[PDB]
Amino acid sequence: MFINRWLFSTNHKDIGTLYLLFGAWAGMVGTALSLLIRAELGQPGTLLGDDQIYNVVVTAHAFVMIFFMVMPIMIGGFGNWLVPLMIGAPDMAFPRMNNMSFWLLPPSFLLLLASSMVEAGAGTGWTVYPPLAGNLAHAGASVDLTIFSLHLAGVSSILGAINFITTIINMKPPAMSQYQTPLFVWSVMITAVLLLLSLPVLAAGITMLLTDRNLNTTFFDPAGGGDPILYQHLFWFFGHPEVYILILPGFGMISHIVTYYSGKKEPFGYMGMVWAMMSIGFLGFIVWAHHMFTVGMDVDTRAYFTSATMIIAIPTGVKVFSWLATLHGGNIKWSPAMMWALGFIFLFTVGGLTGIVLANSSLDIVLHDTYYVVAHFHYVLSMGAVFAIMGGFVHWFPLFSGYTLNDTWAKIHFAIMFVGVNMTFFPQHFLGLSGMPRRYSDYPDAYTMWNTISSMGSFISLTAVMLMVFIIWEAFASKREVLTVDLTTTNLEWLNGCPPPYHTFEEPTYVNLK
Amino acid sequence: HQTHAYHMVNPSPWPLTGALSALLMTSGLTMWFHFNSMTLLMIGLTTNMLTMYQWWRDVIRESTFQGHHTPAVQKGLRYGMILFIISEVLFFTGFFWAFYHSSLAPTPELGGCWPPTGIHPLNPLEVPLLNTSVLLASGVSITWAHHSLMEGDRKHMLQALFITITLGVYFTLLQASEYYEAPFTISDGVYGSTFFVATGFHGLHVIIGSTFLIVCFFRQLKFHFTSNHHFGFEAAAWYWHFVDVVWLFLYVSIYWWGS
Amino acid sequence: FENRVAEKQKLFQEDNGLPVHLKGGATDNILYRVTMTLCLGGTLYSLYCLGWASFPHK
Amino acid sequence: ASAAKGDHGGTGARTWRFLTFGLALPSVALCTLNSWLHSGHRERPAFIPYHHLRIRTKPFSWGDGNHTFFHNPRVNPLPTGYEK
Amino acid sequence: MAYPMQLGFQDATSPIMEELLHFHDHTLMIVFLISSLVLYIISLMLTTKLTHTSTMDAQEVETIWTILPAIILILIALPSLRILYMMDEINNPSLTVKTMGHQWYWSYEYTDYEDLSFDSYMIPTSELKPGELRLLEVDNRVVLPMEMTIRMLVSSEDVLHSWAVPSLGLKTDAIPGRLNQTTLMSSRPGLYYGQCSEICGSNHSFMPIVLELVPLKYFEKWSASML
Amino acid sequence: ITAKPAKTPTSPKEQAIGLSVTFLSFLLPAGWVLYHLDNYKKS
Amino acid sequence: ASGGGVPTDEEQATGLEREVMLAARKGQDPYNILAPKATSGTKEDPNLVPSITNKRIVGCICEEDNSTVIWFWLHKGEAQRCPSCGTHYKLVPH
Amino acid sequence: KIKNYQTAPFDSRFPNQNQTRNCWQNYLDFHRCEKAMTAKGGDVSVCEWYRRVYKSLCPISWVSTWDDRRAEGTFPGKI
Amino acid sequence: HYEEGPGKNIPFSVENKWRLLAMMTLFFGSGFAAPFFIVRHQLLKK
Ligand SMILES: CCCCCCCCCCCCCCCCCC(=O)OCC(COC(=O)CCCCCCCCCCCCCCCCC)OC(=O)CCCCCCCCCCCCCCCCC
Ligand code: HEA
Ligand code: HEA
Ligand SMILES: CCCCCC/C=C\CCCCCCCCCC(=O)O[C@H](COC(=O)CCCCCCCCCCCCCCC)COP(=O)(O)OC[C@@H](O)CO
Ligand SMILES: CCCCCCCCCCO[C@@H]1O[C@H](CO)[C@@H](O[C@H]2O[C@H](CO)[C@@H](O)[C@H](O)[C@H]2O)[C@H](O)[C@H]1O
Ligand SMILES: CCCCCCCCCCO[C@@H]1O[C@H](CO)[C@@H](O[C@H]2O[C@H](CO)[C@@H](O)[C@H](O)[C@H]2O)[C@H](O)[C@H]1O
Ligand SMILES: C[C@H](CCC(=O)O)[C@H]1CC[C@H]2[C@@H]3[C@H](O)C[C@@H]4C[C@H](O)CC[C@]4(C)[C@H]3C[C@H](O)[C@]12C
Ligand SMILES: C[C@H](CCC(=O)O)[C@H]1CC[C@H]2[C@@H]3[C@H](O)C[C@@H]4C[C@H](O)CC[C@]4(C)[C@H]3C[C@H](O)[C@]12C
Ligand SMILES: C[C@H](CCC(=O)O)[C@H]1CC[C@H]2[C@@H]3[C@H](O)C[C@@H]4C[C@H](O)CC[C@]4(C)[C@H]3C[C@H](O)[C@]12C
Ligand SMILES: C[C@H](CCC(=O)O)[C@H]1CC[C@H]2[C@@H]3[C@H](O)C[C@@H]4C[C@H](O)CC[C@]4(C)[C@H]3C[C@H](O)[C@]12C
Ligand code: CUA
Ligand SMILES: [O-][O-]
Ligand SMILES: [Cu+2]
Ligand SMILES: [Mg+2]
Ligand code: NA
Ligand code: NA
Ligand SMILES: [Zn+2]
Repeated sequence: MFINRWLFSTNHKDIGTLYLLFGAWAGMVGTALSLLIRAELGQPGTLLGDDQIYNVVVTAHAFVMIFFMVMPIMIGGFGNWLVPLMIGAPDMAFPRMNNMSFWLLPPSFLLLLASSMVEAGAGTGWTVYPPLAGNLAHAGASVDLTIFSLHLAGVSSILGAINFITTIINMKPPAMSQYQTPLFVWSVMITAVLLLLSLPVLAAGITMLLTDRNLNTTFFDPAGGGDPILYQHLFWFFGHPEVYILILPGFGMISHIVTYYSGKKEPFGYMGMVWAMMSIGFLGFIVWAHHMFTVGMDVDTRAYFTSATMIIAIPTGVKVFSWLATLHGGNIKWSPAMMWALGFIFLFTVGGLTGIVLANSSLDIVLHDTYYVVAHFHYVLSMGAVFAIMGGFVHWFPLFSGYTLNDTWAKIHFAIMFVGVNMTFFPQHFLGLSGMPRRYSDYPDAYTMWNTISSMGSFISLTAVMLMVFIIWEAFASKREVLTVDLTTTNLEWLNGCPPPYHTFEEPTYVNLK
Repeated sequence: HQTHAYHMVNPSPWPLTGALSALLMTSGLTMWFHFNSMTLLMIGLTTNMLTMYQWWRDVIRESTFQGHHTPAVQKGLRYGMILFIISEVLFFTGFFWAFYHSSLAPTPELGGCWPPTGIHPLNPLEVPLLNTSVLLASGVSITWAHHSLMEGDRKHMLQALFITITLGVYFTLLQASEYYEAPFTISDGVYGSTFFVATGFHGLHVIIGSTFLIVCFFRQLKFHFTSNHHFGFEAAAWYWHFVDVVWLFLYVSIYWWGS
Repeated sequence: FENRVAEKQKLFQEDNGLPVHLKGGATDNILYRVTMTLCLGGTLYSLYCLGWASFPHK
Repeated sequence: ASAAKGDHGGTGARTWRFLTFGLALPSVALCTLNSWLHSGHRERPAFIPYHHLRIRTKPFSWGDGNHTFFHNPRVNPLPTGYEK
Repeated sequence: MAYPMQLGFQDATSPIMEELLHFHDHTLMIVFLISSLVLYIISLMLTTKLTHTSTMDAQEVETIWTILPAIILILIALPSLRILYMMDEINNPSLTVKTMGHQWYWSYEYTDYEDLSFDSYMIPTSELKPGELRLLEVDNRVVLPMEMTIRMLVSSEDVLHSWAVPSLGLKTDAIPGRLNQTTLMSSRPGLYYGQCSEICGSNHSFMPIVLELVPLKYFEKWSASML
Repeated sequence: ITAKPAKTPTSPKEQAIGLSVTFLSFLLPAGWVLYHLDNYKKS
Repeated sequence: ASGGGVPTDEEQATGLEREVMLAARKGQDPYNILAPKATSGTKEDPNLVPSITNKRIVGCICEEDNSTVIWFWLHKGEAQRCPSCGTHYKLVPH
Repeated sequence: KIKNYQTAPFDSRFPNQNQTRNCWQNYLDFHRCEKAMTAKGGDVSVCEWYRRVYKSLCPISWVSTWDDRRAEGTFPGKI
Repeated sequence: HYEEGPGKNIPFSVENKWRLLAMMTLFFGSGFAAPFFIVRHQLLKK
C-alpha cells in the first residue's frame, strides 16, 4: 500500500504533497548554497578557492532555487493541491502523467548534483553561456550533466503545463465560465501557457549546446560560422518568460491571501486582475533582449526593448493597486499569512521598480553584470516569490495537513526573515551602483562594508529557515486539529474539511445557469 | 461511486519507470560521450520502450476495453494532444531561428556568404522535392483513411492507412540515403549543424509518427475503432500533419531558400 | 480477422480488484517485473557510475 | 486559390481516394521518375582543408573518433583529405 | 574607482556619464516616490477599524492607475531614449584602440600607425606597491590622450569577457569572432578603473582594466616608447 | 480558524529540545566542514 | 467499393462511455455533463438539486456575469437559501 | 589622394556596434586591390587606403589568421 | 482503502513526535549539509 500510494500515485493531493516535500528539501540545498556564497564574500580575500568553485556554487544555487524549489512548490505543490479543489474537479485531466512530472524531478536533481561532483563542476552561471560552457573551457561531463538536468526538468514542466491547461479548460462545472474561476486558477493557467511555449525554445538551445560540445556542431562557435550571441537569444527567449512563470502563481496566491485576511468575499477588480496577468504573460515574450543590452546591439533595437519592457509596469501596477483596494475597508486579520502578503506587496514593488531602472538600456550599460541586477531580482524572488510561497504555506498548511501552526511562532519567523532578507539585499544596490561585478569571489577593498553587512543578513535568514523547520515539527508534534474555517462560501478548497478526503467531488458540485 | 464523467486512473508504476528511463537515457548519453560506454544508454532506451508500450497498452485497456473514455475524457485528450503539438512546434522554432540567424548574417569564417564557401548543397529539385511529394501525398491518403473510418469502411481505412505508412517509410529510407550520399556532414560548420540537427529531429518525428500510424493500423485490424470513436487515430493524423508541415518549412527554408 | 473486442471487454471488466496494468494476466506481472528490475538495477548502476566518475582516475 | 480541380457536395472517402490515386500518387510517381533521371554520382570536388569545415573540437564517441556517423568515403573527406 | 561606503555612481568622467547621473537622479526620485506611496497606502489601509466589505465598483479608479503609470513611464522613457541616441551619435574619433579579452587578462592594440600591442595583467596582492589598490592595479595601463574622442573596439580570443569602466559609463561585451565598438572621451586626466564584467572562469574576479588619461604629447611619446 | 486543543501537547521544555535538535542538525555538519576548510585546501 | 466492417458505438461502446451514451438518448444526465437550468428559486419553486447522498455542494452564481461563486453544502431536508442572494435550493436524493 | 590619416573614419555601410564586417571588407578590398595591381604591373600604393583602414580596425590575430589561410589556400573569402 | 485524516495523508509517520523529529532532522539536515560536503569533496581533489 505504501508503494502504491506514494510511488504509483494518481491522486492530485498526494502528488501535491510530494512536490511540497521535494521543494522544501531543495530549499534547504539552495539555502546552504546561498550561505556558501555569502561566506566567501563576507570578508575580503579568498575563503573557498578561486572563481571556479565559487561559481559552481553560484550556478547550483540558482538552478536549485528556481527549478527545484520555486517551480515545484508553486506549480507542482500548490497547483496540484488547490486547482482541482478550486474548480470542483475530481482530479487532474491526466492523473498518471501528473505523477511522471513529479518523478522526473528527483532524477533531474541527481543530475545537477552529479554535475557538481564530477570534474570541477559547471562554473558557468545558470545562463550556461558558451564558449565558457563549451567543451574547451568546460571540458568533461559537468556541463552535459547540467544540460540533461534541465532537459528532465523541462519535460516535467511541459507535461505539467499540458496537464494544467487541459484540467482548467475542460474540467470546470459546466455552468462555470473562465470568468468565474478563482484568480489562483487563472495564474496557474497563464503560467502553464508560458511554460508550454518557452521551455521548448530553451530545450532547443541547450541541445545545440550539447551537440556543439559532443557532436562537433558549431551553432555557437564562430570557427564554424556560429555565434555565441545566438545562444543568448534562445536562452533569454525562455529566460524572461521564466521569471514571469516564477512570480505569476505567487500573484495568484497573494490575491487569495489578501482577499481572505481582509475578510472580503472577492478581490477588488477581478477582470482587471485577469487582464493584468494575461497582459504580463504576453508582454513577457517580447522583451527578452533586455538581458543583452551590452552585447553590441543596434541602437533602435535597444530603444524597442527599453520601451516594451517598461510597458509591463502598467498591468503590474493594476495588480498592486487592486491588492491595496482589496485591503481597503477590510476587517483585517493580522495572521502570519497576511504579514507575508503585505511584505510581498511592498518588497515586490521595490524590486519591480529597480527592474524598471534596468529596463533603461543607457543606465543598464553601467548596471548590467553588477550587483544592482542581483538586488533587483532578489527583491522579486527572495522577497516576492518566496514571500508568496511562505504566505501560501502558512495559510493552507491546515487544509493540507488537518493541523494548525502556532501563529506566534509563525509571526516570529516572518519577523526574522524580513530583517534577514532586507539586510542581505538592500546594500547590494549600493554595491551595484558603485560598480561591483556579478559572479566575483572577491572584491576591491572599497566594497567591504556592504558585503560584510550583506553576509550578516544572510545568516539572519539562515536562522529563520532553521526556525521554519522547527515550526513545522511543532505543528505535527502537537496535533491541534482544525475545526471551523471562515469564508468557505468564497474559498471552495476548504469546503471538504481538513484534510479533504482522498477522493473529493466524486459527486460534482451543482451550479445552475439561470 | 462517481457521478461525474472523468477518469480516476488506477495507481500505476509507469510514471516512475518512465522517469527512471529518462535518468538512465541521460546518464547513459553522458557515459557514452565521456566514459566510452553504451551500457547505461541501452538500458535506458530499453526501459523507455517498455514504459511506453505498457502505458499506452493500458490506455487502450481503459478505453476500448473498459469504456472510461466518455466525451468529456476524449475532449481532454484532444486538448492534450493539441498542446503537445504546440510545444513541438516551438521546439522546432528554436532550430529555425538558429538556421536563419546563421544564414542571414554569414560570418567571415564562412567566406561571408551563404551557403558557405566549400559547401555544395543538395539539389532541392531532386530527392528533396521527391520527399516533399511523398509527405504531401501521405497527408492526402491519411485523410482518405479518416473519411473511410467515419463512413464505416474497414477495408478502405486499412488500405489508405497502409499507403500512408508506406509513404512515411519511403520518406525515411530516402532521407537515410540522402544522409549517406550528402557530401557535407554535421561537422561542416553551421551549415552542416543546422541541416542535420533540424532535418534530423524532423526525421525522428517522422519515425515516431510512422510508429504511431502503425499502432493505429494494428488496432484497426483488431476492430478497436468505431466509426465515431477513434481518438488515437485522430491524434496520429494531427501529429502526421504536423510532421508534414514542419517538412514544408524545412524544404522552403533550408533546402531551397538556403541553397 | 474477427472482432474479439467483446471478449477483451469481459476480461478487463472482471471484478477481480486488479489494477489495469496487471489485469491481462500473468504476462503483465512478468513484463512489469522485468521493467521495474531493469529500472531499479539500472538506477543503482548509474549511482555506481557517479561514484566512479566523481573521483580522478589517472 | 481554388487550386484548379473542383468537386464537393458533401466531402467524403470517395473524393479523398480519388485525390490519393488521381493526383497525390501520380505526383509521387513523376517526382520518382525525375529523381532517378538526375541520380548518378557527381564529380567530388578538389579537397581544400577549410578551417570552418570538418570541425573536430572533441572526438566522436564512435569509431576512431574522426569519422562522422554516416561517413561516406566517396564524398566525405577527413580533416586530412579523402581516404585512400 | 569606488570608495569605501559608497552609495551611488562613481563621479562622472565623461559627458555621457554625467547625463546618466542626472537621468538616474530623475528616475530614482520616481522610484522613491512610488515605493513610498505604496508603503504609505498599505499603512493607511491597515490602520482603521472602519469597514466596507460589500462589492466595490472598479471601473473608474482603474483609469487613474493605468493612465498615471503610463504618463510616468513616458516621463522616464523620453530622457532615457534621448541619452540612448545621443550616446549613439556620430562623433569622429581621432584614434582607434582594440582590446582583446583573454583568460585572464586584457591585451591592447594601437595599430593606427605602428604595430603597438601589449598584455595587461592584475598586480598580485603580494606585489602591490605601497598605496596601490588590491585587485585593481595592472602592470601595463591603457594610456590614452585626454579630451579626445577615442574609438574602442572590443573582442575576445577565448571565452566571453566584458570590458567595463564605470566612471566613463562604459561596458562592452568581448565576444570571440565579433568586433564591438564603443566610444570613450575623458574630460579629465587621471586613472580610471574597471573590471571584467562577464563570467569567464577561474580568474574572472582578477582581470581589471586601468585607463591612464594624459595629454596627447605624453601619449604620443609613450606610444613610441612602447614599440 | 478554530481548532481543538493539542492531542499531544508539546511543553516548553519539549519545544526547547525540538528547537535545539533542529538547529544543531543544520549547524553541526556545516560547522565541521567550514572548521576544517584549511585542512581541505591545504591538501 | 463502399463496404462495412467498422463497429459502431451502439455495438461496442462499453462501461461508463456506454452509460453516458444510453442516458443521453433518454435525455437523462446522471453523470452531470450539462449545467442545470435554474427555476425561479422561490420557497415555492426551489431549485431541485439531485444527489446520490444526503448532502451536495451548491455553487450559486447569484447574478449573471458575477465572477464570484458562492459555495455551500446543501443538506437533505427543508430548502436552504444562498447566503448571498437568498435563492432557494432543495436536495432531492436518489 | 593626400593623407594626414589619423584613424579609420565613420563608414555609413557599417554604422552599428558590430564592426566585424568593416574590418573584413577592408581586408578583402586591400588584398583584392593588391592582387589586381601586382598583376597588370601597377603600384600597390593605390591600395593604401584600405590597408590603413583594415590595419586600424582589425585585431592582429584575425589579420594573422587570414594571412596564414591565404598562404595555405584555405581563405574562404574571394580575392 | 487508504488511511484518511490528519497524520495519515502523508508519506511519513507522525505517530511519535521524537521519531518524527529524527526523521525531519535527517531530511532537512541532509539537504542543507550536501553542498558543504560537495565543496569539501571538490577541495579534496585539487
Ligand atoms: C526598502 C527596503 C526596506 C529597507 C531596508 C533597510 C532600510 C535601510 C534604510 C533604507 C530606507 C529607504 C531609504 C533608501 C535611500 C537610502 C540611501 C540613499 O541615500 O540613496 C542614495 C542613492 C545614491 O545617491 C547619491 O549618490 C548621494 C549620496 C548621499 C550621501 C549622504 C550620506 C548618507 C549616510 C549613509 C546612509 C547609510 C545607508 C544605510 C544602509 C542600510 C543597510 C540595510 O543610492 C541608491 O539609489 C540606493 C538605491 C535604492 C533603490 C531602492 C529604493 C527603495 C526605496 C524604498 C523606500 C520606501 C520608503 C522608505 C522607508 C523604508 C522602510 C522599510
Ligand atoms: C520574479 C522574478 C522577476 C520578475 C517578476 C522580474 C520583473 C522585472 N524585471 Fe527582472 N530579472 C529577474 C527576475 C525577475 N524580474 C532575474 C532573475 C534577472 C536576472 C537574470 C540573470 O541575469 O541571472 C532579472 C533581470 C532583469 C533585467 C536585466 C538587467 C541586466 O542583466 O542588466 C531587466 C532589464 O530590463 C529586468 C527588468 C524587469 C522589469 C521591468 C520587471 C517588471 O516585470 C516589474 C514590473 C513591476 C513594477 C514596476 C512594480 C509594481 C508597479 C507599480 C506600483 C506601478 C507604478 C510603477 C511605475 C509607473 C514604474 N530584469
Ligand atoms: C528563487 C530564486 C532565488 C532565491 C530564493 C535566492 C535566495 C538567495 N540568494 Fe540568490 N540567486 C538566484 C536566485 C535566488 N536566490 C539567481 C538566479 C542568481 C544568479 C545566478 C548566476 O549568477 O548565474 C542568484 C545569485 C545570488 C548571488 C550573487 C552571486 C554572484 O553574483 O556572485 C548572491 C550573493 O549574495 C545570492 C544570495 C542569496 C541569498 C543570501 C539568498 C537567501 O535569501 C536565501 C534565504 C532562504 C530562503 C529564501 C528560504 C529558501 C527555502 C524555501 C522557501 C523552502 C520553504 C519550505 C516550505 C515552504 C515547506 N544569490
Ligand atoms: C536527452 C534525452 C532526454 C529524454 C527525456 C525523456 C523523458 C521522459 C521519458 C518519457 C517516457 C514516456 C512514457 C509514456 C507517457 C505517455 C503519456 C500520455 O499519453 O499521457 C496522456 C495525456 O497526455 C497527452 O494526452 C498528450 C501528451 C503526450 C506526451 C507523450 C510523452 C512525451 C515525452 C517527451 C515530451 C517532450 C516534449 C518536448 C517538447 C520540447 C494520458 O494521460 P494519463 O494520465 O496517463 O491517462 C489518463 C487516462 O484517462 C487515459 O486513459
Ligand atoms: C546518476 C548520475 C550518473 C552520472 C553519470 C556520469 C557518467 C558515468 C559513466 C561512468 O562509468 C564508468 O566508466 C569507467 C570508464 O569507462 C568504467 O571503468 C572501466 O575503465 C576503467 C578505466 O580504464 C577501468 O579501471 C576498468 O577496468 C573499467 O571497468 C566504469 O566501470 C564505469 O562504471
Ligand atoms: C553557514 C552554516 C554554518 C554556520 C555556522 C555553524 C556554527 C558552528 C556550529 C558548531 O560546529 C562545530 O564547531 C566545533 C568548534 O566550535 C567543531 O569542532 C572542532 O573544533 C573543536 C574545538 O577546537 C574540537 O574539539 C573538535 O574535535 C573539532 O571538530 C565541530 O566539528 C563543528 O561541528
Ligand atoms: C533580436 C532579434 C534578432 C535575434 C537574432 O539575432 O537571432 C531581432 C529580429 C527581428 C528584430 C525586430 C525587427 O527588426 C522589427 C523592429 C525593428 C526596430 O528597428 C527595432 C525593434 C524591432 C522589433 C526589432 C527588434 C530586434 O532587433 C529583432 C526582434
Ligand atoms: C485481412 C484484411 C481483411 C479485413 C478483415 O480482417 O476483415 C485485409 C483488408 C485490407 C488489407 C490490407 C490493405 O489492403 C493494404 C495492404 C495491401 C498489401 O498488398 C498487403 C498488405 C495490406 C496491409 C493488406 C493486408 C490484408 O490483406 C488486409 C489488412
Ligand atoms: C514490486 C517490486 C518493485 C519495488 C519498487 O518499486 O521499489 C518488485 C516486484 C518484483 C521485483 C524484482 C524481481 O522480480 C526480483 C529481483 C530479486 C529480488 O527478489 C528483489 C530485486 C528484484 C530485482 C526485484 C526488483 C523489484 O523489487 C521488483 C520489481
Ligand atoms: C472589457 C474587459 C472585460 C470587462 C468584462 O466583461 O467584465 C475589461 C477588463 C479589464 C479592463 C482594462 C483594465 O481595467 C485596464 C485599463 C483600464 C482603463 O481605464 C481602460 C483600458 C483598460 C485596458 C481596461 C479595458 C477594459 O475595460 C478591460 C479589458
Ligand atoms: Cu574575463 Cu570575467
Ligand atoms: O527577467 O527580468
Ligand atoms: Cu527579463
Ligand atoms: Mg553580461
Ligand atoms: Na572572497
Ligand atoms: Na474522426
Ligand atoms: Zn446566490
